[PDB]
Amino acid sequence: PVESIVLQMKSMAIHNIINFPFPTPPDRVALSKAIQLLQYLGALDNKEMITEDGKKMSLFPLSPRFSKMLLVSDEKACLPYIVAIVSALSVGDPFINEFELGINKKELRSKFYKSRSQFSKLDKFSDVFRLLSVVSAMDYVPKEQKEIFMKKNFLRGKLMEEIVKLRKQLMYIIKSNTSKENIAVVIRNEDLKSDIPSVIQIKLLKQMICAGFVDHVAVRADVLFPDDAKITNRTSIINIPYIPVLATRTPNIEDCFVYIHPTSILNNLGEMPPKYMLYYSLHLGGNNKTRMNTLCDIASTPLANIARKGLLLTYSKPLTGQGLKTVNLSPTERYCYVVPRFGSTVDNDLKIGWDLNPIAVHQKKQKGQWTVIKFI
Amino acid sequence: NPWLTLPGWGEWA
Amino acid sequence: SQVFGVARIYASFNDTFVHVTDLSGKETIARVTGGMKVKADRDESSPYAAMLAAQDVAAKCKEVGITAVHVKIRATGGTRTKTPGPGGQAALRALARSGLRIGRIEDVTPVPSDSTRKKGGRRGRRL
Amino acid sequence: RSKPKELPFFLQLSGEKVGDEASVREGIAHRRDQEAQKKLDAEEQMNKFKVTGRLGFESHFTKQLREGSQSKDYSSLLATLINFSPAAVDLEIRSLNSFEPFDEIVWFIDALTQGLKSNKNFELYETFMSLLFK
Amino acid sequence: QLLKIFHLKTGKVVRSMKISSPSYILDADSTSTLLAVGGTDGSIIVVDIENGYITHSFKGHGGTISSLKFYGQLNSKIWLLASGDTNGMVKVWDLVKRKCLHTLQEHTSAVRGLDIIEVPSLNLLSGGRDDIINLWDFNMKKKCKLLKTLPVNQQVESC
Amino acid sequence: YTVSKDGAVFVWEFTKRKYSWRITKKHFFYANQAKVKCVTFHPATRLLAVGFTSGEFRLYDLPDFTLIQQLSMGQNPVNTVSVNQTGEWLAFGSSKLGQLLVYEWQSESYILKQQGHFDSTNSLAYSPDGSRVVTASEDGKIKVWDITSGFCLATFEEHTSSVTAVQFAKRGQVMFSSSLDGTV
Amino acid sequence: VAPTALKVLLHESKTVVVDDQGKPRFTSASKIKFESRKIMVPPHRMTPLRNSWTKIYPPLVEHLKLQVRMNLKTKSVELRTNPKFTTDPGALQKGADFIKAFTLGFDLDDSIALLRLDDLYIETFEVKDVKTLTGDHLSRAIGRIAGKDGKTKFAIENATRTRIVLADSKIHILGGFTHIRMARESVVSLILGSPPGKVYGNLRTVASRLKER
Amino acid sequence: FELSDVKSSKSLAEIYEDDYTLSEELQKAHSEISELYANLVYKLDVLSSVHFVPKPAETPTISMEDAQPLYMSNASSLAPQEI
Repeated sequence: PVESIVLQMKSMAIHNIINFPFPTPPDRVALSKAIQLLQYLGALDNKEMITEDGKKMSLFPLSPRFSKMLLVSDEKACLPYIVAIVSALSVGDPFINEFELGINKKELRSKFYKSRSQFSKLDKFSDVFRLLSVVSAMDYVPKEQKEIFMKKNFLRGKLMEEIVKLRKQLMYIIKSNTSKENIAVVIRNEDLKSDIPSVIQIKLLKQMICAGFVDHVAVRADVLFPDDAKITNRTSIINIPYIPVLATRTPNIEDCFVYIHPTSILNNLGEMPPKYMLYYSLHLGGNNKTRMNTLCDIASTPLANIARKGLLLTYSKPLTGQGLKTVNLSPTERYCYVVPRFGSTVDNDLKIGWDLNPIAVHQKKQKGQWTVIKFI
Repeated sequence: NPWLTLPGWGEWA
Repeated sequence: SQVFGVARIYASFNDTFVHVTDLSGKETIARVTGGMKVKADRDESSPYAAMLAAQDVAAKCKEVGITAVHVKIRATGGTRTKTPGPGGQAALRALARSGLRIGRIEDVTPVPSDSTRKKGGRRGRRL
Repeated sequence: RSKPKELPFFLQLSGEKVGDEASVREGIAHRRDQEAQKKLDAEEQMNKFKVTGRLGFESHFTKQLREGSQSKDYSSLLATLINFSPAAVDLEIRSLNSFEPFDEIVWFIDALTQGLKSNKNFELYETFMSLLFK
Repeated sequence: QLLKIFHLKTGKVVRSMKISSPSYILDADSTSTLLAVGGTDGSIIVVDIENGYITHSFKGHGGTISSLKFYGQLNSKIWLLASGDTNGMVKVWDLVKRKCLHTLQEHTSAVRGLDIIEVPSLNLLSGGRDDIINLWDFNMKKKCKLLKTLPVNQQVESC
Repeated sequence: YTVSKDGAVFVWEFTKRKYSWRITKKHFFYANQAKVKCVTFHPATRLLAVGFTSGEFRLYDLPDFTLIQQLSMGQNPVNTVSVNQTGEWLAFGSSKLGQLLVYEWQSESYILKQQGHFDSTNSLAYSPDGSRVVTASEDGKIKVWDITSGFCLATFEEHTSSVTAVQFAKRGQVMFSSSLDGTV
Repeated sequence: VAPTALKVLLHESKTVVVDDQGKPRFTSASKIKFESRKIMVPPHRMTPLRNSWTKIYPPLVEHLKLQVRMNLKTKSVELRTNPKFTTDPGALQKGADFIKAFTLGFDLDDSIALLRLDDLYIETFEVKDVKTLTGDHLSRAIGRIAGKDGKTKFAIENATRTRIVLADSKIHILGGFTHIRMARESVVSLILGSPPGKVYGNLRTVASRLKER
Repeated sequence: FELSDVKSSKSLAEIYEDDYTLSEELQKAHSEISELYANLVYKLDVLSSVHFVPKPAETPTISMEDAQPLYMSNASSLAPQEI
């Protein structure tokens, strides 16, 4: 990955990326994109020097995006869920969908609908945890029940054993770096096995995934530009548009629009989908519209805290008004409400930013800038 | 599986 | 797993002795007095001198291997006062704080059934 | 100036008051807690209010400061600048951003520079930039 | 009861821990990465010096620990710890297996000298304040035999 | 919203038990002994300003009953309270000492804060230029006033007894006063 | 409708690993004693103990976290250190001293001072140790210490800042080491025969010095 | 200085808490003294006055009246010699 090249190169304390004399130079555009993406992960600072998080990424051998989740996962014993997640995306999708099954027989399609339903319990609006559901469920399937479990759920078996092996090695990598006994850690199956994540753990789990794909966050069009596209209750979920954060504003805003995939859990929702959705990537597949590979839904304040580390988030001046006094401690310390802005700056009309809900937060003047510390 | 009286007068107190 | 000692404390008006020995008493383990631990004579009998002496003994007691002691507090006795003074009490406190388990506490002051005449004389003493 | 006018069971008592004069002779002898408490009061002021209204990223003044620089005409900014209360004047000058390239400070100086040329509202234009240095 | 690790090159106290009881026996392996602490409670604490954490906590001895000996080689899986108490009792603890391998009681007085050497089978040299020295052969299996007891005619402080 | 002297605020709403007015919520002012003397409410901003007899006023948000602020103007009762059209200025008044205070609760700033003489004014003196006039009362307190603003800029309470006379020097920088206490 | 209407954020492994330097690397290892005190209570003090113990166990069981009980059969108060709850090593001894002060004759609230502080001691001595008084001479000495209506004893208590329990010819003084000492000389001076009035004068002098320092 | 000859109500702890926590009672006399003289002077002033004499008159407290103007600063109130 071009981000790993710059990341390893920056951990080498090498300042000039763009003009470096590579024997085989990567194109300047990707090198620039890598720096911005690697900044979005909070590993480079605003002057493009490696931070403490970035140095840990240099130690991790995976892609810098998958470097980020594991590092920030060391809280509330949610690691096995993240490891189970990261293994699934790394290998691929274990779900044989209805279109692949050619069932888009009425009794067979109906079994396919239940099989998805049992794995849908973790979260209504999210697909990445349905991946978690099968991976964790696989651990409790005995050896003699695999193929029956495989055939019953329309899942790919040989892919599944891969996930279990990938979970094993991956846990060793993060434990080695995070744990003080780096080399001495030995992985065990019991560690991988775990029970249902709690609601707080689920929310804790959605925001960890955001730490990786903070750039890949999409807003409903009806939020950012009311009436730009006609949205109403009768519209199906797959036809509800969304806009990426860093999409360049076209003369016609419909070009930037991106839509949910039918296979996603959100399609069978019926109710209105999330105002923000987190997507692994976008796919031109499907002549009608560009589709999402959606992972999980994030709220306003959760998104703000994740992009707080990154440079994709900007804060306004202190708010004043009814019950909005800005408490001040020192010349370089204060407590007030601020409306965070995620994405492009208001001045920057090329890229498409938006404003988040106002939240209590702590700032300190560093280098003449009220750097944010923590949300109150 | 889911995925699928005076205190202590005569006694110790 | 618990080796016992005997902490014999002698609380006099002008000094306090903290003496720890075996159960028998023939062999001493550690003897420390207030004069060890203070710079001025007036403070030899002070409780502060006593606690310092007890702590030094308690540390030495541990080094030997003894982990618990039996306390035999005493005063000068004889023709003089029969109750241990504050110095003896302070030493007993320090031993408890030191961590050495206290087995049994007894007062063994020399109490005369009959005694000779005291130093004061008829008109009294201790002005 | 206008700001409004403002035990433990185990008592840790030692020294001469308790009669331990020996320790005195031998030489043996909370502000952060107040700071920690004042921390809690600040948070206790933060949690007291939960205004949830939607507010714009940019205030009216800063919008005109940006717009005026685009058009090189600060009259709207100057006209509203006269209209603010002395407090609303003062908070805005301090709220002015202070990072490189310092564009915002540059425009405001140009605003007051334009105001002086008009030869109107002089005492006002004079005092604003005095607050600017302050 | 505070174990403190001091780095000479940095000239600072890198790590500080609390031990269960004050200890008067300290032993460091030849490879300069492990430290053994022997308290009077009979507890043995093995600490990684570089990483500053407890690696093993053996509590089998009854009396105060009097002798500690580390046996090991660079690039070896045969790391061993030998402990001798004041009761003339010696145990051969396993670091890799994290268990007691052999138990010895032939000494009567306190064991003050321990040493293990490789026989090209491991030979242990145990000496105590009872004016004798015991030579033993042992392996990772259940083999532990006394070869010779040598009366040295002096109180063995170290051997 | 109805408020009582005892310090109780009742919220009335028209609802089914067929439909009738009922007290849905009840808020109490837990003043130790102070009794409500004056009350005002601004519907647009939902601000409740109440002046108690103890001499302190509380700013509340309805219907959540959040204590925005509490301040004391003295030991005398807060006689009257009023709210601006916009709802940002609160005017309070105490009759005993003749106080009038206008409060910017948004910024916690004082638009106006003046106290009148308790006694009759014994004497007066103009500044040489006339920009300011100094007044003296039987209390023994001197007050300096601006003619253009008509407000008290400073008060002096050094004199124990009534100040009998006040006069300026020709320069105007200095002022002199005499009092029955026996001092100039 | 009213008729007035309008219109939260973010087993030891049995093996070793050898590192590049050849060093071994192991896994992390798996991550107040019971004591008792006996104090016997004499007969004359137990009725005070009965009606007062409603206020004696709370501080011991709560603040000192001691395990309290007494033996009716042996008529003794018992305190034990509970290993799973007790935290202060000196609490058990501290509790014993507090019980002892009540046993000697001191008031309960007076005895609580022993629990509250760590620097209070009891000084004890007897009249004959000062001077051999017998018959009426002994009785008059005891009266002189107490004074009319106990005034002389209270004067010493307030001036020297201690307490005195005058049990026949048995004297106990409770307070800080220097404070209890100051009381002794005043008591002893009375025993030797100093008139109470002259003694009272010296109490006033030392009391002023106490306030000054 | 007079020494109390009666039993002290406050127990041996209580004096230690009192020590742990020019005189509060002394200034209570001062304040109550000032109250009466205002009352005495008023009534005598009333009886001896030709003209009407009116009767003389936790939570954060507002200062209705200030000795110096609001815009004035304390530092500006000090002469160069004083500084």
